[PDB]
Amino acid sequence: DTRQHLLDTGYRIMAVKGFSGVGLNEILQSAGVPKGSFYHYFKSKEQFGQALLEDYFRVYLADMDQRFSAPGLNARERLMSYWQKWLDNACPPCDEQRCLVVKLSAEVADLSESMRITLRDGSDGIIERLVGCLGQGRDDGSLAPCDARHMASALYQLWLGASLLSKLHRSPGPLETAMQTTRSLLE
Amino acid sequence: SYDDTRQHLLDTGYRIMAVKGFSGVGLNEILQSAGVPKGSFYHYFKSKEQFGQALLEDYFRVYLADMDQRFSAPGLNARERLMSYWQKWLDNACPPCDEQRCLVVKLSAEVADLSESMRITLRDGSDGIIERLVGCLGQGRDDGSLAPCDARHMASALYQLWLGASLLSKLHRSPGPLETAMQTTRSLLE
Amino acid sequence: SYDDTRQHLLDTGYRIMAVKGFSGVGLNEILQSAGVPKGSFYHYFKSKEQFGQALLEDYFRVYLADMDQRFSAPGLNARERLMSYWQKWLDNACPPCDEQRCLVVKLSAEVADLSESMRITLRDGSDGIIERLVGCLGQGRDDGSLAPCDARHMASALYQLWLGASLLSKLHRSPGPLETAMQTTRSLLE
Amino acid sequence: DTRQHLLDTGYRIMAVKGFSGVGLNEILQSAGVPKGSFYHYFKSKEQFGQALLEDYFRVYLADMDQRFSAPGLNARERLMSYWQKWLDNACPPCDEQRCLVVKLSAEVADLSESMRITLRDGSDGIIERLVGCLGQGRDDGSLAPCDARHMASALYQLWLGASLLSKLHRSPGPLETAMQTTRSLLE
DNA sequence: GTTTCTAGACGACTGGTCTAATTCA
DNA sequence: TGAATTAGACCAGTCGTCTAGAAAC
Repeated sequence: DTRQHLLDTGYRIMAVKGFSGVGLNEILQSAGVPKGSFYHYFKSKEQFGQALLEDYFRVYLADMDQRFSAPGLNARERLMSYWQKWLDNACPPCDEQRCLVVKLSAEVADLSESMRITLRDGSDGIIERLVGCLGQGRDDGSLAPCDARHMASALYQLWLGASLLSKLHRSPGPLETAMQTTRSLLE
Repeated sequence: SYDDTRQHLLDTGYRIMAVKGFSGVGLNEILQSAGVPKGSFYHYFKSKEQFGQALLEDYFRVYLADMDQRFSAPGLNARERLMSYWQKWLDNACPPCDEQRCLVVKLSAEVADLSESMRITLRDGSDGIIERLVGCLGQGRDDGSLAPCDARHMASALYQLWLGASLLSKLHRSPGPLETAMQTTRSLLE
Repeated sequence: SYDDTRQHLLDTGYRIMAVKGFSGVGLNEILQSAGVPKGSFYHYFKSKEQFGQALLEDYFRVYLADMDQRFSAPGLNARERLMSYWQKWLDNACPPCDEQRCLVVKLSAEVADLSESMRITLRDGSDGIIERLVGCLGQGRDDGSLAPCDARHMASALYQLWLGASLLSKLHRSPGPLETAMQTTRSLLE
Repeated sequence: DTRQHLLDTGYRIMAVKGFSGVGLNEILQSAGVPKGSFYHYFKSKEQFGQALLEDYFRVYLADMDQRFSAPGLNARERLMSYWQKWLDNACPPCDEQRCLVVKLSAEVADLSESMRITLRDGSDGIIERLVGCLGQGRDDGSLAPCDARHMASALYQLWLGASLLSKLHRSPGPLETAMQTTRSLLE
């Protein structure tokens, strides 16, 4: 409820303004919660950051699992559905960024050990799901053989970099480059 | 000597922003570290934003310049020139270097939604990186050192790859993800 | 166990306020340190202020009870009783003790301008101390242990003297000014 | 000037409300100075406190020096004019304290090592001037022999506690008691 | 002429108080 | 169901920093 409302409002604003660039008041005002309530549920802005990041990964990873077990698609189709979504809902009429790994990693990495680790574990979990799907495709013939752990990492790295350049250009341009390199890397 | 101070401010901003970012450093810490009075900031820059722009502009001028020198080393072919760049990237990331070298990695996501001027500086700067890469790629298609490719796509895909690698490398305080980028780079070339 | 919790809050309030004052301590620290939730506070007191008053009243309750004990102690004459009170004040302010014991010294100046009720409690409390001194001085005029004097005047002067000594002792972290007082006390009483 | 206005205003408010019981905003608003100017001159509230106490003692001892050098009075007359002033300006509409040694000592001694020191040195500065006057009277026949350092210390202690009891009673009653004991201790 | 100083919104966080309803009798 | 206990709402308060611009030696 109130805690969850704060987490949501936080995610919504930090996705755009970052961690250091928002103040508790803006989050608070935008959510209609008093400062004393904020500090009833979180001991600090840092601890709040972590919570929002954990909740973010729980939700993100749930979706990845659902996606990589969708009925009626083979593994390749499942894997590509993920990259396509990344490319699709990132045409740049979208300012409110979806991806906290892209938005917060570099800022937060030297600032909060708890947020650094949460981002770190969260990304590893993302990579983990990719490894499974890559593996599933080696079972159903959808995908060529490869070192699934290496491939998932390299692809994920490639798409992360694309998102940076994408934000830098306000173009989905670099993501198209990513998609294309991905098709090339698989098969 | 006015100019000298100003560069020192710019130099200090780089040392510090590389770690704390743009929103996380204040004018006072920068001025203090550089031996400049607090009251003097606007003697050298119009705003913190324009300071940033200046900070970044100098960063790329020096960077693109080293890239040019690097892509002209006597005794190396195009492939050896290209490989030394990516190699440098892996090396000077002995594993927990939180003292970022790379402002493209450190500042892009933060600054892009915040400052239109810095965003463009970052965008044009990074395009400049890719451009020099394309040139080395082409240089290799000419001297046979590197297989053929769509040069603008390969550099763009490779540069994207190391950027994402760098992020994960900061998240892990390990050079592991970069070692991964290196493997993929070799596979994508030759 | 409701009464015990109340008493425990009172005691914890005393230990901490003796050191941090009234305005410098917060409800949360007192409550947390006592194992009572902050939300339960108003189940035990009407306001921070009345907690303060309660705190002080209980302090004087215990304090004046000692004074009564001491000043009726079997086998000591009146001078001996009176001097044992002053001796303990001197003794228990050796400087391993930076935690004030005495609320009249710690709180009077702070609280007097701030809370009419705490002021009153302190006032009535201090008066009771003076009253017992008076009683002991008189007791000595009865049994020959102490010279004749204006007892209400003397008890007041002595108490004022030691109050000021306690202040300077805190400022110096030494029992020095207290030794001074003790000497002036012997001089005045003889 | 701006610095001095801050120092003066702090004195007027801290004399009444103590140290921990005032906030910068009350001092600042009351004085018409912005937070940014305050922190240009003082790095912290604690250091402001120290600054304040130092200026207080500078002024107080300057005054003691003139009063104890008054034309036409001998040492007894000078010494008693000090004790008298203490009593006089504690007619009881005077709840706005003049005296920081009475007001701040117990509060600040456990809280700020620098403010404790300034209070301590300043109190010593007071006692020194009393010792000198007591000494001057042993020279001009105005005052009986005594251990001057012992007596000034006992007198100052006596008036310190009496000042405490006045605040507690809202009466100059306890100060008269001291004045009387003072006369008995001298003579 | 530039650094001293003005400026006050803003930063994260704590203050004391009080209500609504849980939990316990 | 009534009485005991407290989570949580609430926000003006705390001290201190932020970028920015003006004043002034």
